[PDB]
Amino acid sequence: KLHKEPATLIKAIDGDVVKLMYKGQPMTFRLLLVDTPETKHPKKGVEKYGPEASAFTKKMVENAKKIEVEFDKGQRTDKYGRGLAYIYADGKMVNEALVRQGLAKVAYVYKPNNTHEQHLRKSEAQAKKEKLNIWS
Repeated sequence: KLHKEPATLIKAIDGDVVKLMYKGQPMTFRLLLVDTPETKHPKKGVEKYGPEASAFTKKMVENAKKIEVEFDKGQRTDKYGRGLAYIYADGKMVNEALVRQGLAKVAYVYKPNNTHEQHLRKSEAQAKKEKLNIWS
């Protein structure tokens, strides 16, 4: 099964990207299975709720006692060289917290990197029902 490993925050970059020190190496991580509105959108720039999603991720990781990363069962890096992972701040998955708050959508899913897909989809359905942020 999947396992958590320790990492150290270097810098939060956007809602869905964080730079971490991982096994003694600075690395950029892209959060698995979620799309947040972005502040650094290639074509668009700052989308609606982009600053909000980005402040949420930042606070969560900056204020944590512990950060852990959890790789899935498939490829662990994307074509930009970013680590592909679930990120935990004090035992709470950042990927799910964004989706539960209506600050991210569940992304298009690529097996076999889909271990937490069902759980995220449940939180997404709940944030839509509660009409939170993006779903308002």
